Amino acid sequence: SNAIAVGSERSADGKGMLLANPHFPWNGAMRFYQMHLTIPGRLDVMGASLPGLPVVNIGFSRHLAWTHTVDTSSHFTLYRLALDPKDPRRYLVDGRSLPLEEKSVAIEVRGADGKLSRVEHKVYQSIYGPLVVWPGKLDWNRSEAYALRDANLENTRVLQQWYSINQASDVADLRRRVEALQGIPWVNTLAADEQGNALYMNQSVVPYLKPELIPACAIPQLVAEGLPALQGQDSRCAWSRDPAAAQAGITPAAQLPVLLRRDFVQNSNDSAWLTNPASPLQGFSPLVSQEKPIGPRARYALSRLQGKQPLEAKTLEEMVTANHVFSADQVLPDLLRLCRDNQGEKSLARACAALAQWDRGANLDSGSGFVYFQRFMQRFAELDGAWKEPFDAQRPLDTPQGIALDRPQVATQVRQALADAAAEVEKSGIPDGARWGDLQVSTRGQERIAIPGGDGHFGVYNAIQSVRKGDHLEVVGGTSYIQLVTFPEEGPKARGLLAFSQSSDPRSPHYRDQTELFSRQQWQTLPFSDRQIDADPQLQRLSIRE
Amino acid sequence: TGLAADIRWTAYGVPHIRAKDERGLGYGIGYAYARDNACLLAEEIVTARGERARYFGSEGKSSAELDNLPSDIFYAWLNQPEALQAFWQAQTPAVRQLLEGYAAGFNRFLREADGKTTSCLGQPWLRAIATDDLLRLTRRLLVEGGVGQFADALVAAAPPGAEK
Ligand SMILES: O=c1onc2n1-c1cc(Br)ccc1OC2
Repeated sequence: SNAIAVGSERSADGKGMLLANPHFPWNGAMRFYQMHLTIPGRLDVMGASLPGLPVVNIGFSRHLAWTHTVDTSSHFTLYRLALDPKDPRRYLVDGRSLPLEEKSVAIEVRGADGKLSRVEHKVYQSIYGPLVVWPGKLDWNRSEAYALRDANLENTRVLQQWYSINQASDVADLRRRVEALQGIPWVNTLAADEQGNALYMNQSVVPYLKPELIPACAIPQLVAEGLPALQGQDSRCAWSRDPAAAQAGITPAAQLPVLLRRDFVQNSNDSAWLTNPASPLQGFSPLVSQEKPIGPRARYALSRLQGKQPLEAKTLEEMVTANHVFSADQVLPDLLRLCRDNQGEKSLARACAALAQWDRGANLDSGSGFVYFQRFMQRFAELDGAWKEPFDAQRPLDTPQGIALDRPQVATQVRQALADAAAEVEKSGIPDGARWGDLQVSTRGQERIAIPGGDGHFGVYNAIQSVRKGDHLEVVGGTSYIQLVTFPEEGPKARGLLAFSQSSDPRSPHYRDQTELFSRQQWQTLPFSDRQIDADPQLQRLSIRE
Repeated sequence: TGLAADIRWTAYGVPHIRAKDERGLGYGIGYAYARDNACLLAEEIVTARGERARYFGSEGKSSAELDNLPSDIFYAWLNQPEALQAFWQAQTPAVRQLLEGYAAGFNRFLREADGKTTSCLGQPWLRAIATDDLLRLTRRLLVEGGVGQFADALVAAAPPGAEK
């Protein structure tokens, strides 16, 4: 997901502005749906929501727009259990042997013969929660096992939370409402209001452990790789209690990252750290936020947002619709130099041609250079010490950068990676002169629609994840609900689309209408006022009761 | 009863629901949503009820790409009657009303549906929903950043035998 909130000090009109570009599945239980909700006098909010929820999840109201992105905070902890040496179904806490609890569930299974039979399954549970097995990583042997404590299992506040967000007047109100309830499960919240405030909140349900407990309560092997894991044989590694927290064992709101500015805040699924580099967010629990290198999407956005020029709605739109493959900025210049250094190597010919001709985009009419670049980058990712300038904590925006071609071993490995990438691209049955839009599609009935955008891991702000199906890449997730909101005098001006359209049913008039528009990148008015709604030549009305 | 909503649709089938209270507002939402996505919600409710294997057998998967039987075991475990009841008991009056209206609105559409915008008409899994089903979906989403990501792992967790 991406989010940018712009404040009074940077917007072209001196008021708030928000770009909402969440990256979510195109199918299933997390498929966004547009709606506008009004109880005249006390609720008027519009945006999009997930299936089955009678609230707006990402949206706007008269003076406020808000959105969300997936945070890097932990919302659970694994507990490594020390097992009773005499019984692997018992575990030790403070050296005392405790029995695991058993909860059986019974499931009906439809058989080959069309009849039902009953399967019973035992779920083992500790005081922390259920046991989990990842073969070869988190085993359950005679010495140890792993249990999982999920912080959101006790979060009964989630629906009230979004209903409250829906009623929020401005940024300050939104912040009070979220900090009071702490019902948000696993997302950041970014917002802008009419007065020109820009808010970032890393305000979600996060396991709390007092700072002095971490060095001894962490599982050192697992924290390296960023898995939240604690020592489950010591009672002092229970989540810490603090009366200010809305829920027992969670981090109090005052201890979670918040940034309130009048210039800008952004997030692209990295931690709170560089929300705005002028004011780094630091010193939080490792369960909350760490100073890790940022992904190429955030790096791209920061390259567009830094400086002193005013930001226009159009600028934020084009950050999405440009389809720029920002990862290309870091490696393509040097990759092209290596290409020139190997002129007349038959194996590299087609790849170097494609890459030099490439517009560096994931547009419908982008050349096969994108496909070569992708397969190269997958291999480049797994080479050691190949960066000319590796990640530099003191220059987190501009590193890593370039290929260390001056090292002979690197130059050999990079050229080999390019040859390997080219071979793979050429094996697949890509027609001559075929473009990115010829490959990446969304299927609608027996038809296909070309979809612009590319994987977020290549720094395409317009992130689109696709999988191979027959002769094409089928879009499965990414850019979904788009809203771009400004606040001119008459009322909120909202512009956007729902990429995959309102309806998942092929029979619907609204199965592909917005998908056609997304293909052509033609964003539309999101009508909110009675005046806007009434101007719509397609207006239909039905009143229902029972 | 005491359920009423005014729905306007603008271009691209975007609904605008006006009501005097949460019950009516939910009624409008559930109705408009069903019109566009009845089959999707029915499928996801089956998943969140842990009934995929019942309707579709052990081959094949949920829309989250989990095998049907492991997915069912996980959701049966997650959405046990005591967990749903406690969750419900903790809901504010306004939220209870939103959910009550949603279910009634969705079910109204189902009663009237002739297949115009519903491809799964007649399937045994396309059924009237209850507020508990909406709680099943909510809790399924609640754990998406936690134990939800360990669904397969939870199902696989079994004690050691005699091995060396
Ligand atoms: O709006 C609601 O209501 N329940 C949930 N929920 C959520 C929305 C989004 Br977007 C992400 C996570 C959510 O947690 C479950």
